[PDB]
Amino acid sequence: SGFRKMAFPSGKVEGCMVQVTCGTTTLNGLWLDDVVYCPRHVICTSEDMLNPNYEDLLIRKSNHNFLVQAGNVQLRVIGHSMQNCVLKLKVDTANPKTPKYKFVRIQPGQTFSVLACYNGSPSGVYQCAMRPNFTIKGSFLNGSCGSVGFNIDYDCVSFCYMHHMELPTGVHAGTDLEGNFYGPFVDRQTAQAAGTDTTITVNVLAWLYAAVINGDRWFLNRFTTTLNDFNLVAMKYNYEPLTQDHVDILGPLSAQTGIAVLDMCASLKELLQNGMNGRTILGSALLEDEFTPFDVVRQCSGVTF
Amino acid sequence: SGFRKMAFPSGKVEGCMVQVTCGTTTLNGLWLDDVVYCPRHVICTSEDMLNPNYEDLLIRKSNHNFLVQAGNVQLRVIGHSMQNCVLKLKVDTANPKTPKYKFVRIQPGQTFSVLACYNGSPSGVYQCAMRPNFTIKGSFLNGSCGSVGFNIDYDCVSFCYMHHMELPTGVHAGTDLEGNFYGPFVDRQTAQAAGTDTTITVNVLAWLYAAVINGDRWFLNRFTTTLNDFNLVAMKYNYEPLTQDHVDILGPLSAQTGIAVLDMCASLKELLQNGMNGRTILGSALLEDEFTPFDVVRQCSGVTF
Ligand SMILES: CC(C)(C)c1ccc(N(C(=O)c2c[nH]cn2)[C@@H](C(=O)NC2CCCCC2)c2cccnc2)cc1
Ligand SMILES: CC(C)(C)c1ccc(N(C(=O)c2c[nH]cn2)[C@@H](C(=O)NC2CCCCC2)c2cccnc2)cc1
Repeated sequence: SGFRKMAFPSGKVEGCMVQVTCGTTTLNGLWLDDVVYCPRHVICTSEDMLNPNYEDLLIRKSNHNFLVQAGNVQLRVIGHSMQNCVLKLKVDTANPKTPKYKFVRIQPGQTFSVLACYNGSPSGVYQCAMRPNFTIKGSFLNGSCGSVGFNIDYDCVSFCYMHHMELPTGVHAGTDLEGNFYGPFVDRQTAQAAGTDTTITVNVLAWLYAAVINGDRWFLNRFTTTLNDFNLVAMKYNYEPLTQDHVDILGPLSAQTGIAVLDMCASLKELLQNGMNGRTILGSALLEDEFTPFDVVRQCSGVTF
Repeated sequence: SGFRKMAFPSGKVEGCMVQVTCGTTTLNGLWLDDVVYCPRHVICTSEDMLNPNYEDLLIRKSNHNFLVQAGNVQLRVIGHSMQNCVLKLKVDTANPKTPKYKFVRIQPGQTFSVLACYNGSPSGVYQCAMRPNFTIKGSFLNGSCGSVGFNIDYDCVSFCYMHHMELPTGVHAGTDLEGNFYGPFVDRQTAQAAGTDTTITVNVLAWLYAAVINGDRWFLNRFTTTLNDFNLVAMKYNYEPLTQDHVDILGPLSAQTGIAVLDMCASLKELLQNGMNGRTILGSALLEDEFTPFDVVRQCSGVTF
């Protein structure tokens, strides 16, 4: 028993992290087969950040302008190209540690693990969610750019996020591994702010089920509710609409605990209206929304990789 | 910026996890050089748990009674011995992935990462603390036994914990890698409960500094306090005594932020007496005590491994 913010084991991603240097800027890159993927803003200078002309900047660059280091080993760059906001550096050595992998674009509300890196070296791993406003609330310092987010399914690493930058709000923004930003953000130093975020209702519900599985049951009330009446209340507290797909997705937790989803919705309704009155749920004084239903199932059933 | 519960990258420990089977019981083992370390209760049966005679049970066991699997590869056991509550199985193949490592016994209040495993396969990684009552608040299911906790310093993995069992309270107990339990607990099915836990005051203070570094400053008041007056208040709220060693250890955070430790103590005093009044700190509605000062420094300075 117990419940923790649990990340995927990071060993498969660790063997893919390299350091990419271009002029004075260093950041991280991802090495899969004989390609290194990293943020294109590595080719910016301090004179370039407000409105870089990325095509023009790249043109003045030779392969030899790119210094790629895997640990202490230099990898020789033999090609370079730009795909959306990502650079692809073809190198003359394929990564012998390339895992089975794919590139996916995740949906707001989904979660992934982040292997934060600096100068090509791993520093820490933590679990994140794609917020409804397409930001993530990560922990990243200067030089973290190129750190990646991933899920693991079985033996296959699905890469979903590459870190590009921090917004003035202190939240973080980036791209899928095709270089397309999540949200309306751009890789230049300009005014751009996140939309108002919202609470991932289906995740909050998944977490309430995890509480019940762990024996924390005081918030369960005697009522039910309709989907429509639940959503009118939740709207007021800045919760996202719960759809029938969300309900279906909560099926495994409802079956395990015996609590119908609409019944759990009535308990959450009461928590929103009345608060928790000093009590805690799974050691938290707040409703948590960064566990998906699948995360709860996986952590309370022991899925390994 | 940002602040997360951040674990150490787990790749070095992943390459050390094996499956150990003895009769019908399976659990995890740690493979370093040509030795596999695992909990001795693997040699128990369902008829043995109340008061196992471990010496007698081990005697009736041959090397061939131990099935060790690294992935799908069987490792042949060529010796076996018992050290305190841990089994040491000498195998005929040394782990080619053995990292530089040592075994340490940690102090209450310190933190470590846990690589939770099932049947020798990694499932997730999260960060934990040794509670003052020598339990840990982990996330572990049946078969997690033998999962280990560790810190990483530079290139060296310091192993500090091996998971042995769950208490009826749902908290977890285990040993150092010499097989000596943390706390008064024993590896048998008998009545044994944790002492009353307490809050790790020096950790709470480290977390308040992390808040300030991240720009969350509303709880800072205009007062100072003496160490003695602070501890009289903290005693009431079940906080541990803050010692001068704790103050010295907070030196780097005080220097970085400009806030004297005793000044930060006056702000924490007010939070204990008045509560937070609906406000949050680093996204939490509760005071967090599972970040050590070193964790804060490392996460707000980017130390890599
Ligand atoms: C050129 C461009 C696109 C404007 C840029 C500039 C700096 C960086 N940041 C690098 O740390 C970094 C950059 N190159 C190597 N390191 C940081 C970053 O985003 N500050 C933004 C701060 C608001 C104003 C725009 C820039 C950063 C800090 C913390 C976590 N994440 C990233 C990222 C992008
Ligand atoms: C023989 C002995 C020492 C009594 C024992 C028995 C079972 C286990 N548990 C194994 O899961 C397990 C054991 N062997 C393979 N798996 C579980 C465990 O501790 N239940 C305790 C529950 C209270 C009463 C005593 C046993 C476990 C569950 C969840 C997380 N951690 C461990 C551990 C030790």
